[PDB]
Amino acid sequence: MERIKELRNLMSQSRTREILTKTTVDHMAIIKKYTSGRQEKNPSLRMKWMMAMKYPITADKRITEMVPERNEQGQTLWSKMRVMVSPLAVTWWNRNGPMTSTVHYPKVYKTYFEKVERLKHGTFGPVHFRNQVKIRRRVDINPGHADLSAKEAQDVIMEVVFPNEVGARILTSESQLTITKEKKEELQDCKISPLMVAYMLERELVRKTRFLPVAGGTSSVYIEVLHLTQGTCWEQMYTPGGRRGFLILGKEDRRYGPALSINELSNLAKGEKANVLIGQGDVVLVMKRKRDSSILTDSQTATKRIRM
Amino acid sequence: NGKWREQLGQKFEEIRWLIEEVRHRLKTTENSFEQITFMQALQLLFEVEQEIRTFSFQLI
Amino acid sequence: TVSSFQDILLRMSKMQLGSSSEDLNGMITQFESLKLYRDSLGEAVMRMGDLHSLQNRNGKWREQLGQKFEEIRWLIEEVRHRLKTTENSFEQITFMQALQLLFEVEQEIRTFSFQLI
Amino acid sequence: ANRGLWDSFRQSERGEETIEERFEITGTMRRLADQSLPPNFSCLENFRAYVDGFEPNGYIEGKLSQMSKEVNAKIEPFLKTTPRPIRLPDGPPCFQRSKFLLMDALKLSIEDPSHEGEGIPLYDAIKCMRTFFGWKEPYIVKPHEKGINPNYLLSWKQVLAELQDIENEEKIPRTKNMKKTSQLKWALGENMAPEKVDFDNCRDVSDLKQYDSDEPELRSLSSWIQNEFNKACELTDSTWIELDEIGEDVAPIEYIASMRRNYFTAEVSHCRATEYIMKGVYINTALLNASCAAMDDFQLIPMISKCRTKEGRRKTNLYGFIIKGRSHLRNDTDVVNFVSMEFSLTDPRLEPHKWEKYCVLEIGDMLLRSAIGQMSRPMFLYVRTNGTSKIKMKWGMEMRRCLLQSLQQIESMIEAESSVKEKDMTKEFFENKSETWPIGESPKGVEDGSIGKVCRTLLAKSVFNSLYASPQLEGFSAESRKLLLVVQALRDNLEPGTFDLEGLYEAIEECLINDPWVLLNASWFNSFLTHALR
Amino acid sequence: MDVNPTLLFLKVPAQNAISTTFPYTGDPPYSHGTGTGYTMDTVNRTHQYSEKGKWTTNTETGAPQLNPIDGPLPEDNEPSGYAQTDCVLEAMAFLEESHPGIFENSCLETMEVVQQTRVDRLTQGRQTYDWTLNRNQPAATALANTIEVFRSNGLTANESGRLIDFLKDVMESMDKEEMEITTHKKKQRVNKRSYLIRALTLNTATPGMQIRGFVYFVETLARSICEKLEQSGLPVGGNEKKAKLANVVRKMMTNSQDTELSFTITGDNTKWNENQNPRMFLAMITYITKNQPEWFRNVLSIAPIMFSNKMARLGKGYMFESKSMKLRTQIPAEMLASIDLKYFNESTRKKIEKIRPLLIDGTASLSPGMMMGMFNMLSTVLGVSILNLGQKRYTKTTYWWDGLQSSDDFALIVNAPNHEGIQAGVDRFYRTCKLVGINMSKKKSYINRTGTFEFTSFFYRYGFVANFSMELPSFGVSGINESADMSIGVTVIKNNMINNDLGPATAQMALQLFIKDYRYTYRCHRGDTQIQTRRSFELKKLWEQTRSKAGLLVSDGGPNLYNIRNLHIPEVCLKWELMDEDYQGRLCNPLNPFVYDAVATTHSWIPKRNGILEDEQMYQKCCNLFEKFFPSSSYRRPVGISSMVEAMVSRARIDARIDFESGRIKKEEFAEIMKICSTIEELRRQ
Repeated sequence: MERIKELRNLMSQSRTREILTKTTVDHMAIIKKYTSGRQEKNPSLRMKWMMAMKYPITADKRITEMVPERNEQGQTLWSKMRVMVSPLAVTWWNRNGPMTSTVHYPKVYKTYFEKVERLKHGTFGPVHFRNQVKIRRRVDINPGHADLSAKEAQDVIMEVVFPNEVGARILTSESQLTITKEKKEELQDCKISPLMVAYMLERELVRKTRFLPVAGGTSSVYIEVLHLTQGTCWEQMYTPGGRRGFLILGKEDRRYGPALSINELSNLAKGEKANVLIGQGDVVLVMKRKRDSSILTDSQTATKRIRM
Repeated sequence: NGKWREQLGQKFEEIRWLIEEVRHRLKTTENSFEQITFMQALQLLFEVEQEIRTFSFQLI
Repeated sequence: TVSSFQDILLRMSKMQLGSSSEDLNGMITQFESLKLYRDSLGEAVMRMGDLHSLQNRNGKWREQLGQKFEEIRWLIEEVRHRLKTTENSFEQITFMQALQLLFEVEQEIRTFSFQLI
Repeated sequence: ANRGLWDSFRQSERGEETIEERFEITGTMRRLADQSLPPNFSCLENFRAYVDGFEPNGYIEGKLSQMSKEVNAKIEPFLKTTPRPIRLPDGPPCFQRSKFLLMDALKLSIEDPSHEGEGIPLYDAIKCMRTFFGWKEPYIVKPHEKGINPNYLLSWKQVLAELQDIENEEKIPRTKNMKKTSQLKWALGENMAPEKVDFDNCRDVSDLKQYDSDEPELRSLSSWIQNEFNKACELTDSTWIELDEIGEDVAPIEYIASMRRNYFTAEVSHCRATEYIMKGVYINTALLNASCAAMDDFQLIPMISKCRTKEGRRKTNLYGFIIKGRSHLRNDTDVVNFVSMEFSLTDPRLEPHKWEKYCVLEIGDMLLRSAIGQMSRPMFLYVRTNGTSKIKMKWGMEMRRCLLQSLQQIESMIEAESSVKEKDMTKEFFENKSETWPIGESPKGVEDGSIGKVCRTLLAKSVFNSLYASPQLEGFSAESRKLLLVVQALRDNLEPGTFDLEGLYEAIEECLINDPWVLLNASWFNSFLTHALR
Repeated sequence: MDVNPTLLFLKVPAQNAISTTFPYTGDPPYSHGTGTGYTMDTVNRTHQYSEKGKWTTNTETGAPQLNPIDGPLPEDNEPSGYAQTDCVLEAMAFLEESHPGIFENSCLETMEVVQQTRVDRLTQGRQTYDWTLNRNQPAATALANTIEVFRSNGLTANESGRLIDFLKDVMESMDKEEMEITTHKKKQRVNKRSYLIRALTLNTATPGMQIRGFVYFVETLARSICEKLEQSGLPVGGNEKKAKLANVVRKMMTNSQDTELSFTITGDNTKWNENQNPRMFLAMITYITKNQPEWFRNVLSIAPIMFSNKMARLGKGYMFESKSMKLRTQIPAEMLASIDLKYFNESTRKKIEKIRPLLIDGTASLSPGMMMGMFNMLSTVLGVSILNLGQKRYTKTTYWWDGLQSSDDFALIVNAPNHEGIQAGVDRFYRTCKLVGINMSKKKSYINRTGTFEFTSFFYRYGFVANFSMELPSFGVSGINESADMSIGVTVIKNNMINNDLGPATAQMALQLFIKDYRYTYRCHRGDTQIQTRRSFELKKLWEQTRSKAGLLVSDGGPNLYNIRNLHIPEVCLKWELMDEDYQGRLCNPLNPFVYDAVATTHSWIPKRNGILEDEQMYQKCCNLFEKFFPSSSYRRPVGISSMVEAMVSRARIDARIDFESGRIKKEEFAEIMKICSTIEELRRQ
């Protein structure tokens, strides 16, 4: 309601109108970077000045019926002119407030939770003072996941986090990676944040390497403790310790009814064809498969048609 | 009582490292003074390691 | 065993200051650190811990809490009744002071009992 | 399209063929490129054709064979009798130009306020003031020789009166705004503002000069900066600094770092340079806050510092007063004027040349409890007019980095020495008491000191470098670094040599105009040179 | 006792305590750039160094130009910008011969970079001079203004989202007879020559907007060439430079049949910027791109052509005052070419009399030289060629030299059987460098026996390569919230330790200072403290009710557990196992009204924030409106075929229909949504 009304009056002004009309989706990221280039007016001093005044934080309406206006001492926690609140409200919430189960946290931040387990189950040796030479090679800071490349990691992330906004590939193949099943089953009712979950999943699932001047261990577990192991003239020894087949026929037809969403293709029929919205705006006509259409040796059998 | 448990592990590491390097140094020497000193070194550290292990077992 | 310590240190010092090596100084320092560690352990030998005070009277000591609770409210009810019945001014003041004292002591003992367990 | 190859592929079909790319000059760019060539060419295509068919036969040797022999780089040896002392300028003596005086300051202690006391600095200053009896009729003892001294007298009297007249108010204020008086207006320079008009109307006026493009004056070196540096390296009876805690250590390297930093902190905790750093930080922060808060008022800003006593009682000290003018700062270069008044016990009639921009008043007598009985000494007030910047307030708020720099220098020396003798040298440096370092001088010769003394010397040097910034310091540091490297190379029996030893020198003197700090550094370098090769 | 630290060098070697010579820790609070005075002196000096050139009058701009190429050979030791094309070409040919296959791989690697770069590449950098407002503006605003102006005149070719199309459109724009400037509604007309002049002016030096794209490709090619050479230390930084320093000494000290003498020299180059000439840059580019497609050659050759004919702006002007009427005024440099010289003093009068011939519309003409910065990695290759020329095969004599050379600093090592051979080698190296156009500073260079030298604040003793090239961290608050500053600080400390040579003792005190500053800034002291603030009551109430006091965060009364060994772990994960269950439930509640390796937490809040284009935030409105329909745009780049409005309408219709079907909202607003969507599509029909 609000978004469509805000879009309506944006069409009244022409200067924005050809911007909307002449810009394809693929060029959106080109537009997004025309914002600004000058903001750093001594941020530390600004923060110090803002922390001196009362009500420096912004919050939503509902905090009015979850936190009292005054505490036992007699100090105001929020004021009416989003509403303005003070850090005393945050401390009060940390002291008195509703409690919820935190069972999903270890399953999302597990890549951080493995580091402490590695560290506190460790032992140290002696330190040696000498001179040494450090060489360079490719080092893996994120090990990633085996049996998974960079192409399908993004596919898994999109399938798990944004099931309704996938299109073309992942929608026409006839398969299902195993890890997707467990990832969907475990996060059945996780309500932390889509973006945070996506970022953590990419961090713990996608591998990436860099260049470092390391003169010690090469494995990934020896990289995050590089600041503790090496030095200018000293060396410390340490051990870690421890979705069916679909094909598109064309664009939307006006004789086949309104288009439907990805999650509403489950019902379908035994061969009906219908319009569907896929990707970031595409609308195509699809209809399921009466055969296999696989990638087996048949593709090579075309060699029988040549070189007789 | 908890700090001794974590210095003891480092003590064992130092013991084994210095034992192995002293043995390696002994392997390639050609002077009698060196050999006598290294004999006494190996014997002394064997005794010390035994005593440290006994105290480690006693402490727990 | 000690004479072995000084003999080894002296022989290695004579060996070293005539000709120097990285590992040579390394063993000198590691030896010296071990030397002080053994000396400190020996200083800790003749003291140990005080297990004699760790095994004091505690067997029957734990079970008297219920015994005290047995007469706590008994005596508090007796004091309440006798304060209600009495007529003098001396007795009334004495019983009121006793009641306040007993409330304080009962809280105190319950607080320490909860904290210790 | 996801990987970034769809645009070029789509813009590559010209009917029924495939073309990789297209790019032509075809116009004004061609004409511009035409005269961007060596003088013996006219067209770009001819130059490209000539470049494409190039083979090197003998060009470099042939060109070299016909060059005159006066183009050369001859090496002259650097011997032990080669270097000469640096020449210092001559003229009238220099004067102090620091924001707050350092060696000649006292404090009016509040004597251990309550542990729950946290109030406005104005009330702390008032409570510090009420503890002194002995005010008298002030009078001038040293004229400023440029200005009006009765204005200074009236300013001091007005400060006293407006501090005393607080009680005539039904509500107690938080800050004090001074009444705009004629003497205060003259002191703050609010009537000496030039007027700006277009050049068209004033084209025919006379007596017009470009700007203050005058050659700087030349001044010599005096003997008070050395005294200040000597006093800045001493120990006091207070703490002046308290750092917070960190987690417990496990690794041996953590133990080594902990013992290093513990020794360093213990050695330089009670130094005077820490007091200077705290004073500067407090004063600059308070002045910046006052300037940013009030823009059209003459606010009174006290000078306040805090410390801990030996037995463990918190103490607050008051140094003087600062009166600020009008502050409308749009950029970081605009200047705001102010006047500063400070207390002292030092008689100005011993070194009149040191105080040239100050006005000195006698204001009272002080009772000293030293030894038995009570003896009285005069009390003086120093008044000066100044105005710094907006950037330099930020520069003065960061002086805790000098301790970090000194620790870095000490640790760098320790690591450099430990790299050769391949073991740990943190023990032979601090707890050893038979080791001495030459950091002194006397008519007898070169003296020696301990590790704490050199640490305090480095801290004082960093503080004084912070307090006396100038480009001359940068230039002198660079040239002296080069000369010191050459001298050290000479001392190592490596047969050094130079190509032009003079130009380095004339650079050294041309970076030696006025700053007393740079003159003291040059004298130190000369004194090092006279001993390094003898 | 009179104390001075310099005598401390009588006991400690200079390289061990050289860190006591640097006086400053950050940027000093003064400026030495100077205004119009310094630019005039720079122009006069760079024109005086090339007096014996050839003079020409431009046929497209009408500006005098000086050509010093192939001039008379120098006769003295003064700097001289008289270079020879044959020497440069021969040096490049010998460099190619020494390393076969070094110029084709770089071109092949650069070709794919050219064909894939997008227009956003110009949106980041430093400030840029704007030819439309005659001021300095951020890159994004200048780019937006340039696109708007170019669109307003019928030049619309950058909509393809390719940098090469933008360059093509810029070239097309430079060939028009009239330009229009609309300011919000003044309408100004610019002729051909004025626009050409304003398209070749350099700042006082950030470049313009029509030249950055051409410089970028040349810089990438130069970097690709430099990455394949061992004598260039510019791209690398850190331990790599230390290894590079070690390898040259190891190579030159092979001590095989030890009857040789080795001497090292540390040198600097004087007047580096105002002695280079873009014509030799063009020759080098032409030679490098042999046997290559012609369009690549044109793209790589455009930039030096523009650099060869450029204008330098003077500045703001002068300020005058009167001592009688208390009057002040400001005079600009636009009318400086006709003002009487009686006002100025002697030096300014001489400067004006010297500069008057080269003045057009307030900008001076400066052909022979490079203004400031830029083209560093190409001058690096030019210098490396001379070093490569020191092999035994090319000297054809007994002595031989080798070394390493940065953009301006250089270190060299010469081997000869005696002193005369060393002197001859040094003289030949000096003459060869002078023959190309490089002058060595005699008064700031020195030579000594091999074993100690210096290279860009890298001091090398017998085995120690300690460096002092960069400054200490800031250990201050970043200023986002109370949950990100801690992570930023610990990451900064760890990164400084890993890359630079920050010591362990220094890091602990830096952490102490950072924690003190954080506690002061965010008013979060420990519960068992007598400091009184507005936040003390709540902190003490929380502290009293907690049984495990080691699990509370520093943001609320908790203690600090950070040390060296745990600088790479988030605080929440560090203290997870030591806090109570109710505190955990309250802190990690995903239903808070308030909401670099950070956890969400309830401490991550947001503070209150306080011409050409009619509105400067027109792209941002559309961008922020997009994700309300497609929420995945904030995570990855969207892919599609249609416009934005089609997706808007389709998503809105689908969502409204599903909402009506599910019964969440009644039928009253469903028809309203359908009507507003119909109105939107009718408006789009126009």
